[PDB]
Amino acid sequence: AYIAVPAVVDSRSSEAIGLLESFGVDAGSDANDVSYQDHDYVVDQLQYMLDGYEAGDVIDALVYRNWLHHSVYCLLPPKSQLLEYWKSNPSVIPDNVDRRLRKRLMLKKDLRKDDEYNQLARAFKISDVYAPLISSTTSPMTMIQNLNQGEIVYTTTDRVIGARVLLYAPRKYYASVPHSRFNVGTFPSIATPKCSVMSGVDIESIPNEFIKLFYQRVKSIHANILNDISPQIVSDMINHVDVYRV
Amino acid sequence: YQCHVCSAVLFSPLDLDAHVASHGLHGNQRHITEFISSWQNHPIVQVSADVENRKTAQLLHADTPRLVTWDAGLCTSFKIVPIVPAQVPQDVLAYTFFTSSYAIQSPFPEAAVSRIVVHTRWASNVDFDRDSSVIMAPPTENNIHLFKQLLNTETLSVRGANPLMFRANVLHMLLEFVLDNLYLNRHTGFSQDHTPFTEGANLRSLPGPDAEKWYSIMYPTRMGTPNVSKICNFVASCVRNRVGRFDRAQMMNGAMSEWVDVFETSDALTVSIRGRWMARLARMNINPTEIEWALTECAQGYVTVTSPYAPSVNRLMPYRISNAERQISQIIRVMNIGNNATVIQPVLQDISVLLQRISPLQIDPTIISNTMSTVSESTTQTLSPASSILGKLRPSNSDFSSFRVALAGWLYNGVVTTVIDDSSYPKDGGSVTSLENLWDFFILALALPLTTDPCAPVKAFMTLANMMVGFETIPMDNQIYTQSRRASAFSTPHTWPRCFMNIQLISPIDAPILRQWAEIIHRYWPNPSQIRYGTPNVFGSANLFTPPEVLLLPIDHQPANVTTPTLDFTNELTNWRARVCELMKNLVDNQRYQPGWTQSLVSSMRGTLGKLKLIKSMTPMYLQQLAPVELAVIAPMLPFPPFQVPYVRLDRDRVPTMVGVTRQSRDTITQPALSLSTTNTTVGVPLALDARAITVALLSGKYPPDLVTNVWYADAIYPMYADTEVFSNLQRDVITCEAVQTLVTLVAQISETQYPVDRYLDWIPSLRASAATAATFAEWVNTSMKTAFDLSDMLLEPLLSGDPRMTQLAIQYQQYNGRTFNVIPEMPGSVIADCVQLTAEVFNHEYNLFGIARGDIIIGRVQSTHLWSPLAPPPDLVFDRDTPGVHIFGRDCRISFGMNGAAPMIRDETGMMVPFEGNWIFPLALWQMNTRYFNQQFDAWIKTGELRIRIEMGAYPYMLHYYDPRQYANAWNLTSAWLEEITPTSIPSVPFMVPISSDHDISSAPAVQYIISTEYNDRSLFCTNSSSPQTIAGPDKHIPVERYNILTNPDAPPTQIQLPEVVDLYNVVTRYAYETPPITAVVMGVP
Amino acid sequence: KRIPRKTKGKSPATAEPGTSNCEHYKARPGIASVQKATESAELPMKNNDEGTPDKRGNTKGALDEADDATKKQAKDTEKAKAQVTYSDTGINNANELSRSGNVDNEGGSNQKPMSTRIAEATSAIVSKHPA
Ligand SMILES: [Zn+2]
Repeated sequence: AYIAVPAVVDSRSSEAIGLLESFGVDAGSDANDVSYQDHDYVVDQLQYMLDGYEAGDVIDALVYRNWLHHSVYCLLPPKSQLLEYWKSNPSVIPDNVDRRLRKRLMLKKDLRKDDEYNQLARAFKISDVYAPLISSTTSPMTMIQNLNQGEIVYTTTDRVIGARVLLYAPRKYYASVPHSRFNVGTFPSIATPKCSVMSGVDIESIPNEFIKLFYQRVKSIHANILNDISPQIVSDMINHVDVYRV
Repeated sequence: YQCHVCSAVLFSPLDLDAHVASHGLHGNQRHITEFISSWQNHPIVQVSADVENRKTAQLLHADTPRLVTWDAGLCTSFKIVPIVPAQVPQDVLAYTFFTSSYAIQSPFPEAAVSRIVVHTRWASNVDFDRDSSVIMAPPTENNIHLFKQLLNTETLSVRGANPLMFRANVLHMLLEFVLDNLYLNRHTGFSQDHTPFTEGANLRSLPGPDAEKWYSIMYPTRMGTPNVSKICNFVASCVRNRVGRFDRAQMMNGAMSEWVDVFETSDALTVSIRGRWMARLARMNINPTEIEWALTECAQGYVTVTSPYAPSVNRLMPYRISNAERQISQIIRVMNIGNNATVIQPVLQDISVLLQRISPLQIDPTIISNTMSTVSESTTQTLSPASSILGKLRPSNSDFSSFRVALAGWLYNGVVTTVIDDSSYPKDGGSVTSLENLWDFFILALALPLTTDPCAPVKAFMTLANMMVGFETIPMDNQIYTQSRRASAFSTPHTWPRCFMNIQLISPIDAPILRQWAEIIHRYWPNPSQIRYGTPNVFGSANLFTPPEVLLLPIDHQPANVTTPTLDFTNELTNWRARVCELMKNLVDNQRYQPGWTQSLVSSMRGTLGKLKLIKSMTPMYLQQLAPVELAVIAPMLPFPPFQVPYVRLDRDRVPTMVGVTRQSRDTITQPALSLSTTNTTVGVPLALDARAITVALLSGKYPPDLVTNVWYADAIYPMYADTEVFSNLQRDVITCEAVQTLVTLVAQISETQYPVDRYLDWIPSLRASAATAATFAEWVNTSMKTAFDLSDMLLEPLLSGDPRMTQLAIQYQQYNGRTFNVIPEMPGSVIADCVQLTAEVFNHEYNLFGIARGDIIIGRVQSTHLWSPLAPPPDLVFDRDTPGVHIFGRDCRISFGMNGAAPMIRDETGMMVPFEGNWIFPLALWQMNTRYFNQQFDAWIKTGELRIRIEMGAYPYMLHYYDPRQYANAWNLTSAWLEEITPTSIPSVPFMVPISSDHDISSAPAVQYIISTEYNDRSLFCTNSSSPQTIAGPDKHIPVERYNILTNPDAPPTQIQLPEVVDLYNVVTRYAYETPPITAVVMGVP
Repeated sequence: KRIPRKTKGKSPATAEPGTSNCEHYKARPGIASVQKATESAELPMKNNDEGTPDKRGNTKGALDEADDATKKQAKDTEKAKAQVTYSDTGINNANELSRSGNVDNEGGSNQKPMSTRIAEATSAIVSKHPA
């Protein structure tokens, strides 16, 4: 199961604060099955990705995510530093790469000016070697689709949303989770039949203003197909103290 | 040391003497299967899964039930408990033999009152208890717990059962009673006797420390006639020569017999149940010669099994069953899946690994790498076909699970359907003007024919068509879809293009290569076939939609020899590869479809296609010759046997598109409740494979350079038949079929279904059980049978998923043209259900012995000094609906108070209002609907007034309170307690108040009684004043002579029993002693 | 005798010329390998009882499978990316159902268990003593 709440859910602190007695849920017991999810980085990625793309595209893409399906990005350095990494420590080379390109990268020549290797690198593109490659111009709907189907996704950029970003090469070549049957977290989805949203909190009172924008946009387009459940229904289904937060 | 029979090597003589027993030779266990080869010294044996050390021993993972269980104690199920003790003077006190005194021992309790109870296996000495005991306390105790187990989850009263479920509880009780007596009598030793009353008789002796303590209980005539008592009258009426052993076998095992018939204390019911169980087991007996035949035939002629044995008759090893039973099993196994891929994953994967282990085929992509090692391209030419196909085939990767899983999926066409993965098709449909898409098409077309997807050919054709859009056009059948519809989407017969089945609509001038590809598909697509396996004459067969000995295959097979040309284009798969390569050459030759290729690549493409065509693979040879052989060798040994559906090449009108399971009978119309199998788009659960891996495995494969098939397959077949459990799965199929028939009978017994059950218990009250109630009842029955046969695996689990009120099973699929094939296994008889109906038969006549009373009760004061025993009333105290001056009250009973001194009144059924006096007739339902309001208006009238109510019981448990008939006694406390404790969901045991018999004159004190039965329920009473010459006051009762027919009746044959009306005691029992040797074999290699 | 229960119930002679067997053979397919594979294939089939009612009447469903099975496939073939998958195939198998703990035997929703439903339906009719 999956439940979405109007708040930044986290697996570290949201258990300490609870958030369920916060919204008014009577989860208090030896429950230990309402496992939270990490959406801090997802909110940060949403903020960073609204900077270049358009809000409608980004939100309507992020709504179709299956948060109970683990996955992850991992970005590749550009083609030049990529080839430099192919060469040094060459025993990581995928087999898709051209036979000629591998036979020329396996050589210990200085490669100062190899008249044919320059052509072989010019006609080389990243998209053919690594199959799921998102884009520099992905038009993000395929991003969420590829996160839904598969375990690892290959990007050439940083503007991505949905999962964490992992490094492919060492840092030189760049510039400067179990389930629990009651998973919860922000950012509602309609991926499965068991995704629910907790109603009972007005839209104009949401304080984060990015969760707020997401909820307004998703609820004005998917009103008739979302599963609303009140705090009482959630309670029946389940069954450094910060000051200045009341 | 060594056994000259099986040629095994032994170490100690105590080991040889215990080893020859498995062959059947006597001398002067832990193993369940003992095999030994002949070309090597390496025996293999199996042990149970609780064997605590598998020290060079294998395991039985099958949840095999326990069919053969033995009993050494006597075989009765009815105690005789004393209720009111007594002690009386006697003339004779003991016997004397020159100096000695032997105390008189009586077969029955010498008490003032003795009656029968029901304690299953109270004198049994078992080696494995079923634990389905039905233990009943004496009537003076409270037996209400026996009738509040099933559906009395929340009854307020801790004691008190729901009257609406007596029938369900009694049915479960009878099931437990039958299921707890499923044993097999032993053959304990004897002892010559010389007592003055039992001369020269041979008396059985129970196993234990001392055995003479049981002789008095077992042989009632052993006691003499020393006194003037009721027991002495009984023994003087009995005959004497019916005692001890009666008849013994002619076959002897040393100095002891093989079986015997003995007179002793027992009951006709349990002797009959155990006789029927013994007959059921004996009908399954098998022969080591037959095991030899079946294994030699399953081996397909690569090894020969031999199991010698000595000539013996008392050997039992039940393994023979019917195809109907195995089919019912397979149907339940198919229900188990329920579209859950986790249940079907390990089957396919483990079978794939087993094939990989026992196959001679080896796969190395270095063949492809070597053949491409010479093709190279000149610098300044940036397009290389050889490099492209190498990079797209990935010869470095060595994961070929797709190939073996595709092979293993041929056996399971009906449950799982394998399809090529969506990501294997060209991106965005592809184009003929693209080298990568050309090689993608090559891989795809070469990998498609190995999948069980019903529409592979249409997918291949439309892959090429989609690539061919813009250069060639085929006609479309409607205005919606176009030639560029994606080839993934053609996954059901209703999408096959109308120009695909009729080639002539593809004009050769407008689409020449598409027409060529179509003709190639129609002509050279592989043809299905079929091969024999198993041994239907001994093991049977679990085939449902195929004859019981064939194994369908999506390709053709031939007799196997290794001296085959590596490249013969009469082979299906090799000819297919050659045809595909030729067609791609025809596509590439003229450059009519690749405008934009500046460089000429015809020579390079033709060179690489020639190399790919004339390759040195032996995978087609393997798949044609040796793969079907080892599939048929593996098939009969699998836990979940093959469940196939017919393979059809291109006959669209008979393509299977739906597999369903039926649960109701044929002459009924109910809710259309389709099983979950019928919700798949394909015929089964879809499964995606890898075209790249299948093509690489099919394109690079070789044998060992010193192969000898006889040696290879002997060595591969010995270890895996040494670890067989077909013989356990057969017994489990027996138990499954028995359980299915039993559940059907019992659930029809309470619900409403058209199934005929003969309805032996209709007087016990109950309700029209709904889906949930019937399902919980069936859950209790299921768990009871599991507990009795010691099972932890599923059994009847899928049948409990919604509306268990079933009538019979059936499985069926339907072709595309609308025809359906309905297969209905003819379920044979079931010994368990037959015995349950027999015990219901005996219950209908003797229900009192289980603590039930029939009829209804009559509440109302009766004061007098008479001693008439309220369980057997005289006629003038009972009234019924036909009695003049009686009022009957329905549900509409409304009370009105009388004003100003007028009496209150209640509403008759006919509308009349009547006072609180006379004779009434309630259903129990009214008083149970509102016990509160009722026993505030009626108590003062029933207690001291003239009211007298007859509550309509049906069935009711009872409890006895014996009082002294020479003192005051008043049952109002018990009566009022019962009436107050009754509640809308439960009723406590009806408390009666019975006097005590006496063998002497007594005074008479007034007794006041408020509850009396309406018919004779005093049937469990055995005897009163057993040790006195007669009974002078109170309910009289002598020893029931009709329960000792063969003793007291002179003209009664020794095996005569009047079973349905009265359960006899002191029957004739048959005692056995069998041997259950393990499965032994001697595998012999074939030259 | 006394077989234990395994489930919780309701409670001149000289050494002769032939006997000599030490060595000199090693099977071609391999006894140990074939025995291990045969064991793994010999394991019985899983029990799928989710959706069936327990002994008190409540449906004992667990209350997905394709992903779990493909992950088990990946683990068993020892590769992070499976190759023979059960989910995300090419077929639009979007009408398929499965057993769930959400549905009782009456075709009704399982949100309040049947025991609680029966207890409430019975408690709504009980009476008491008069004062
Ligand atoms: Zn032997």
